[PDB]
Order: sequence, then structure tokens, then C-alpha cells
Amino acid sequence: KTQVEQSPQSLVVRQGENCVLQCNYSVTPDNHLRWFKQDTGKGLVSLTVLVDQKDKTSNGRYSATLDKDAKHSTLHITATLLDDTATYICVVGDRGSALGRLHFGAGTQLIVIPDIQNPDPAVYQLRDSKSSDKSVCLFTDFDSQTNVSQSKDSDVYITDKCVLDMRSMDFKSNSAVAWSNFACANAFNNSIIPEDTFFPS
Amino acid sequence: KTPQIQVYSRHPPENGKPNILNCYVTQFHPPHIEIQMLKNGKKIPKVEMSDMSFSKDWSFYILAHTEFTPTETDTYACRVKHASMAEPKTVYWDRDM
Amino acid sequence: AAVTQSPRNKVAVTGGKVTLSCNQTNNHNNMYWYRQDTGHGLRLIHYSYGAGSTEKGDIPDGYKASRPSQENFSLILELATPSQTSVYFCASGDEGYTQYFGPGTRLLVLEDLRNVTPPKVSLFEPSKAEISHTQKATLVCLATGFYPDHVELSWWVNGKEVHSGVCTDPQPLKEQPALNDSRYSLSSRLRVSATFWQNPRNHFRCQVQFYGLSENDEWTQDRAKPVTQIVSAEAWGRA
Amino acid sequence: KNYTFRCLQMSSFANRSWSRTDSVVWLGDLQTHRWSNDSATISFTKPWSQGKLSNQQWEKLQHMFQVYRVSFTRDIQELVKMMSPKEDYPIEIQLSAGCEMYPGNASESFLHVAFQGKYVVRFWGTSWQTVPGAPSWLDLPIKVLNADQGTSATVQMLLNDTCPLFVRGLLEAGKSDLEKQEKPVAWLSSVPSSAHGHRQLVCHVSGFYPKPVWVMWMRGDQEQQGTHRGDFLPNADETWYLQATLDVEAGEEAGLACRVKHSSLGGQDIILYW
Ligand SMILES: CCCCCCCC/C=C\CCCCCCCC(=O)O[C@@H](COC(=O)CCCCCCCCCCCCCCCCC)CO[C@H]1O[C@H](CO)[C@@H](O)[C@H](O)[C@H]1O
Ligand SMILES: *[C@@H]1O[C@H](CO[C@@H]2O[C@@H](C)[C@@H](O)[C@@H](O)[C@@H]2O)[C@@H](O[C@@H]2O[C@H](CO)[C@@H](O)[C@H](O)[C@H]2NC(C)=O)[C@H](O)[C@H]1NC(C)=O
Ligand SMILES: *[C@@H]1O[C@H](CO)[C@@H](O[C@@H]2O[C@H](CO)[C@@H](O)[C@H](O)[C@H]2NC(C)=O)[C@H](O)[C@H]1NC(C)=O
Ligand SMILES: *[C@@H]1O[C@H](CO)[C@@H](O[C@@H]2O[C@H](CO)[C@@H](O)[C@H](O)[C@H]2NC(C)=O)[C@H](O)[C@H]1NC(C)=O
Ligand code: NA
Ligand code: NA
Ligand code: NA
Ligand code: NA
Ligand code: NA
Repeated sequence: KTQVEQSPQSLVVRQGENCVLQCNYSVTPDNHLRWFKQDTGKGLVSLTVLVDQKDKTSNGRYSATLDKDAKHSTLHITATLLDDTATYICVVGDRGSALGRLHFGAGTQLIVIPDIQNPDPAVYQLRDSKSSDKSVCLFTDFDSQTNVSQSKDSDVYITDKCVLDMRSMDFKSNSAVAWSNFACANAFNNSIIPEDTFFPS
Repeated sequence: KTPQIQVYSRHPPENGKPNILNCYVTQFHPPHIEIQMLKNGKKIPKVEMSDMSFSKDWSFYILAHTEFTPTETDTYACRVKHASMAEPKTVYWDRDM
Repeated sequence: AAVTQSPRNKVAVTGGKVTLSCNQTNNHNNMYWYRQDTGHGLRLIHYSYGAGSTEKGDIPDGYKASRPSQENFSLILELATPSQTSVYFCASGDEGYTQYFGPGTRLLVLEDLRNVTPPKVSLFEPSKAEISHTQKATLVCLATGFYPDHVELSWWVNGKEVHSGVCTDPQPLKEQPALNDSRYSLSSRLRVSATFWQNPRNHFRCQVQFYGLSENDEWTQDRAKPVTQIVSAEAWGRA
Repeated sequence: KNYTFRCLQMSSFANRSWSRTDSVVWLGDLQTHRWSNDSATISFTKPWSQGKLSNQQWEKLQHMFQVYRVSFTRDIQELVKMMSPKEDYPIEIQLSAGCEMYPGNASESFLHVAFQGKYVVRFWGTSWQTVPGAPSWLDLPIKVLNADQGTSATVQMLLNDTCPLFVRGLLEAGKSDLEKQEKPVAWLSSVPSSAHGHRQLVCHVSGFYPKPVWVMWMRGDQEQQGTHRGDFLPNADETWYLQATLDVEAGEEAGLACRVKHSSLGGQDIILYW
């Protein structure tokens, strides 16, 4: 259908696992091939450019190969981190000058599931800074095995899980938020939550 | 540049003897050109063309040729249309030249 | 070798005029406009080899290009259509093959502006229970009642943006998923150490930049004109 | 003797959409290749046109030229857009590229480019350069072309290594055609020379190969200094045609012969008495 094809279309790996991304093209001629990383709603960050008939490059945990005879490139990510969660884009330039056109692959979506070492699953109630009759329920500190389900009640709102990274403390935690106008004891009833989940008061 | 046209036979011309007539078109540009070889002012069919080439000076040249049998009566010509000329140029074969 | 784009985000109506601008101080002769749509690589719309030059790319239909100067290359949507909802990338380059990409522009073209509504923003302060259980303090920000979904939520401590210990829902959820033009909600967490939240010299702010109408978009409804605007909620730390 | 191998490319660009590229290849004055715009592949015009290249080396070289022809067409169209509106269609580009072969493993390679029929650019050493008299606007095309290190490495290899190697093989493979001897045939004729009482005698010499020939009008042993050789004109069968004219006075025709010397005649000169 197009001149640059990427495989897989998408993949899920666990933190610390390696993965390989493929780029196959029919572009002629093939002056060079670049790998971009694109984080969600952000721009294109160049990881590497390969220029030789048989080429190998490296950039920290990223390494790449190019075989111009096979019209094939691989991007290797060693020991994946949460921050590798992104779309990886293959681009082939058909000239070694500004007379070149770029041929973009449609990208590979990588998700990296973070490693939660010391889970402490809990449901906390938080009050509005202004009108303290308003509140939310925060389900936090669960490991990446726990799935958060949407509510059965359509007047209750529940977000998907979300991992934050307190970088200075080398600490990651999952959370989901629930609210309505309803108590925190009931908020995540429609989800399979750990048996030892802490409900204070 | 305005095309030079030279018309000449491959072999000594003898009335009633098959021969080859050459039309050599040179010193022209741009290379778009129409070359016709004429018998009694009519297009000879199946005229062979060399590949177009160019000289040291970058001007173009091509050789047209065709089988012909000279006679006392029949006239032979090479007619060239080229952007550098308002009208087609016609050069007549003269065996004496 | 830096490239800038303005605006970074735009909500427009069908039939309206939209101009996407790219500025480059590299003195690059060459500039390029692309759009990025899910399932496709970036596709070239228009390019330019210098001031006064515009050249059609692969998908020029519905776009005019303008290169008034070496510095500025503009993409003009004379009659915007919903099919032009995309992320637009500008790039520049010299005689070399490298294209230096700008950060992208998100354009949404709506059929109609009638449902456009800015968010309400609420800041939820950390549970005393989380603090005693974890020695950590999670703030939650809630943006509610907004349409369409073109918001940027950011956290500010003492007038400076923070990223560490933040995560924002990857997409807004629909408040009435049954309805055609449902309003959206979006949540974010900022997690800090208990001692950081407990410090009353720490001013916390959740900011939502909403993309809505321009001052020059016509508004016929009674309610306030839902213009592009910031809505925020704040709280100070405390023992 | 020394032989020049000449690859001649003629590219016409009528407007933004229409173009054609045609190539011919010469070893001395013998055609070895043709590449019509209409043909996907380069045509051999001699049995020995592959020289001493293996099938894989020839296929590799042809594939490179096939990509080049497509790439070249787009590059010129883009350079026109780049220089717009300084330069506009229609545009003729000519390339003359090859190597002159000298005794004892010596050769010189050349790649000359003409724009609208004027020599403006060569490849020299490791880059494209304009030549004396070329217009200044070509500095931008040259700067852009010289950014392409991949093309520069390929052109350097073709001029420095591929050309002399290929041509040494052609000279071996084509030796019997290159060394062929074909005998001239002569015949006489006459016309008025736009002077009241003056005749122009014509000595026609045709079918000779190779090119070097001697043709003189003669009264006995006396070489008629008035003899004018025309240009060497090609025959379709890769032989040569030449005529030698002498402007005489009507009546004086008697006693005049045309003498022809050629390597093919083994010392048996042609003498035609009027
Ligand atoms: C029989 C063999 C013996 C040797 C004979 C002599 C050899 C030379 C003969 C003819 C020239 C052949 C040149 C071959 C180059 C082939 C290289 C090639 O692969 O095709 C390349 C063709 O692109 C070109 O190089 C186009 C040719 C250069 C331009 C020739 C004109 C130079 C003078 C400039 C014209 C001046 C007037 C212009 C102004 C008009 C506007 C107003 C593609 O390049 C791309 O792919 C390659 C991979 O294949 C990558 O290495 C490479 O990085 C990337 O950019
Ligand atoms: C190829 O040979 C050139 C020198 O030869 C000249 O240019 C060729 C393209 C051809 O036209 C020849 O007949 C010419 O005589 C080498 O160019 C030199 O390269 C060095 C460094 O690489 C540079 O310092 C010199 O100045 C260059 N010479 C000139 C005159 O400019 C070139 O490197 C050779 N390339 C390969 C890959 O063999
Ligand atoms: C681009 O150039 C080509 C070739 O010159 C144009 O086609 C020629 O047009 C004339 C009519 O004006 C005809 O007499 C020729 O026979 C045509 N030649 C061929 C090979 O088609 C072509 O129309 C031009 N295209 C544009 C867009 O102007
Ligand atoms: C000269 O050859 C080129 C290359 O084959 C021709 O370009 C092709 O023309 C057709 C239209 O007739 C296009 O649809 C093809 O895609 C073209 N091929 C490429 C690689 O672009 C060109 O038309 C020929 N020129 C003439 C005057 O016949
Ligand atoms: Na991939
Ligand atoms: Na796209
Ligand atoms: Na052969
Ligand atoms: Na051979
Ligand atoms: Na090009």
C-alpha cells in the first residue's frame, strides 16, 4: 500500500525487557534511514540515522541496523523504561541533499508496563480546596496486575489507571480517580481490587 | 543554430542500380527535428534513422538513409523542419555534386 | 537549529479561514509543511525553496502556501473542512538532506461552534490518611464540562511548571456518552512528599489552557463567548 | 593508438511534466550502446559491448543507471523549482562523460555538463564545479549537488575506476572491429561553380575505414594546391564518405586525376583520370 512498512503495528512489554522494531521499504534510491521517537501529542525526536549499505549505530539503550540490499532496518531497545512508551517512526530519505523527499512509516506504538516493587493498594477521599462538600476518590499504589473498570452507574465517573514517576525519589505509583454527586467504600466496586486494599477512617 | 543538410549516395550512382541515399543533418539545436527523404517530392516510406548524437561543440547530428535506384527522371531530396527555420529547408540530391 | 509554529492548537469551524505559521531563524532556504493522521506517516502538503517560492507536495488540495520571507512559511486553509482535522508539522533545511521539525500544531475543524464550552477546574487536596500511611501527598485536579477536548493541563509550584510526580489521563472521558456532542472531564495527579505539601510557603496551581473561539468568531447565544482561555485552581501547603 | 570512450546523454525538459533522456556510447567513432527514453534497459550495438564484465557486474551497472535516469529527471525538475523564476522550460541538459585511454595503464576521465547547449559544469576530483564563463546562479545548484556525498563517492568510483577498467575490456573484446580495414571506392563528377567559365570537379570517396585518408587532385605528379577536402560524412554501415573539389577552367579538365591513399589499399593507390 505504501513505500515504508513498520512491524509490529503495536506491542506491550514489561519494564526491563528488550524489544525489536522492524522497518521495510521499497523507496529508491535509499540515501538514509532515520528512527524518530514521538511521545503522545509531542514532536519528533531523532534516535539515529543510518547511511551505509550495511550500517550499525547505537545511542545509549538504542541500537539499529540497516541493510540497503534487503531494504530492512531494525531498532533494538535494551532494558525498556516507562519513558520508552511512545510511537517509533521509520523515515527513508531518497537523496543526500535538499532535492530529497522523506518517506514516513506509519509508526510502531510501544507500551512499557512499569515495575511496581512495593505496592500499598488504598482508596483515599480528597476534598475540594474551595467548596469542601465536593470530593474525589483516589485508588492508588496498586501493582500493574490490577485492572480498573468503568462504573456500572453512568452518574459515577472513573478514569483509566495512570502511572506517575517521582523522579528524585526513584518511585512510581498507579492511580485512578472516581467522583459523582456515592462514597469511596463503593467507588471501585465494579473493579477487581486487591483483598488487602486499605480503606481508612 | 540552423541545420546543415548534406545528401550523398553510399555507392557510385548508376541509373537503374540499387544504392543507398544518405541525408546527414548537423549543427542544429534544440534537438527536436523532423527529417523526411523525398522521391519526386513525396515522402519515402521506411527511412532508417541513426540515434541522435552530438559533437565536441554540443550541436546535434543524425543520419537518415534509405534504399533508392537513381534514374534519369526521378528527383531525390531531404526535407528538414526545425524551430530555427520559418519554412522547411529542402536539399536535392545532385549526383554531379 | 530551532523551528517554531503558531498557533500550537486551534479549534475552527467549517468554512472559516485558518492560517498555520512556521518561523525559522536558521536562515534556511527550504521549508516544508506536513500533516500527520493516525494510520499514515507524515504527508507533504506544500514546500518552498525561498521567499516567493511555493511548491505543491503530495496532498496540496484544500491548502494554499505562502513564503513572504526567508523566516516565515504559512499554510492557509481558505475554507476549513473537518477532513483538515490533523497535526501539522513544519520543517526547515539548507542544501543538506536534514529536515529540522517544529513541535506540531493540533487543528480541529468542527461542523458548528454551538457546543463549545470552557472547563470548570477544581483542585482536591491530599488525604491526611494518605500522608500518615505513605508520607506522600497526592493532589488531584479535575477539569469538567468542557467541549471540545482541546485542553492542556499543567501543574505549577511557586510560579514554575512541575513534571515530576505528575500524570494526566491520556484522554478526556465523556460526561454523557449517550449524547452527540458530550462535554468532557479530565483528571490529573501531582504526588509530592508529605513535608513538601505540609510547607505553607508552597503555592500549588492546576492550570487548564482551553482552546475555543477567537475574539473574531461570531457568537449568537446568550451565554459568555467560550473563547480560548486559562482556568486554574490553587491551594497553599499546610501542616 | 589512443581511444576516447564517450557516454553522451541528451535530456529535453519541455515543461514541468514532459521530459525525455536519450543516451549513446562511442568507443572512438564506433557506437557500442544506445539507451532510448522508451527502453527500460541499455542496448548493446556490438556483440562485444559488455566488454569483459561478468553478467552480474553488467546487471549491477545497468541497475545503477536505471535508478540514475529516474533520479536525474526529478533532480532537474526540482532544481528548476529551486531557481524559479530565473530559469524556465524548455531546458536542454547534455552530459559528455568517459575516459581517454593512453598506452601503459594511463587514462584521464571527464564528466562535462552543458545547459541550453553551453558547457557550464564538470565533475573534478571529488565535487561538481562551474567552469569559466558559467553564470553565477549555478552556485546554488552546485552547492545542493555537492551536499550529496553518496552521489560524489559513486561518480568518483565511475570516473576513477569503473570507466578505465570497463574500456580496457572493451578494447580487448572489440579489437577486430576497432582494427577493421574497409577499402574506399572513388568516382568523379562536375558542376558549374558560379563563375562564368569555371567548372568544379568532384572526387567522391566512400566506404573507407578507418577515418585517416589522403585525397588529391593531380596533373600527373603535380599536386593541385586548389584541392578542397569537405568534411568526413558517415555512411550507415560505419564507414566514411569524403569529397575533394577542384575549381578548374572549362577545357582544362583533361590531364587531371584524383589520387586516393588509404591504409586498406596496401600501397595500391586509387588513380581516377577525368
Ligand atoms: C559504462 C560505465 C563507465 C563510466 C562512464 C562515465 C560515468 C558517468 C556518466 C554519467 C553520469 C552518471 C552519474 C551516476 C550517478 C549515479 C548515482 C545514483 O545512484 O543515482 C543518483 C542520481 O541522482 C543524481 O546524482 C543526479 C545526477 C547529478 C546531476 C547531474 C547534473 C550535474 C550538473 C548540474 C546541472 C546544471 C544545470 C542544472 C540547473 C537546471 C535548473 C535551472 C541518485 O542519488 C541518490 O541515490 C544514490 C543511491 O543509488 C545515493 O548514493 C545518493 O546519496 C542519493 O542522493
Ligand atoms: C578520484 O580521482 C580524483 C583526482 O582525479 C581527477 O578527478 C577525477 C574525478 C577524474 O576527473 C580524473 O581524471 C581527474 O584527474 C581524486 O581527487 C583528489 O582527492 C583528494 C582527496 O580525496 C584531494 O585532496 C585532491 O585535491 C583531489 N584531486 C583533485 C584534482 O581535485 C579522488 O579522491 C579520487 N576518488 C576516488 C574515490 O578514487
Ligand atoms: C508539455 O510539453 C509537451 C511536449 O512539448 C506538450 O505536448 C505537445 O503539445 C503540442 C500542442 O501544443 C503538440 O503539437 C505536440 O505533439 C505535443 N507533444 C507530445 C509528445 O504530447 C504538452 O502539452 C505540454 N504540457 C503542458 C502541461 O503544457
Ligand atoms: C521517457 O521515459 C520516462 C520514464 O519511463 C517516461 O515517464 C513515464 O511516463 C508515464 C506517462 O506516459 C508515467 O505515467 C510514468 O509514471 C513515467 N515513469 C516515471 C518513472 O516517471 C516519459 O513519459 C518518457 N517520455 C516521453 C516523452 O515519452
Ligand atoms: Na517499527
Ligand atoms: Na499523514
Ligand atoms: Na558483449
Ligand atoms: Na563481450
Ligand atoms: Na529530486
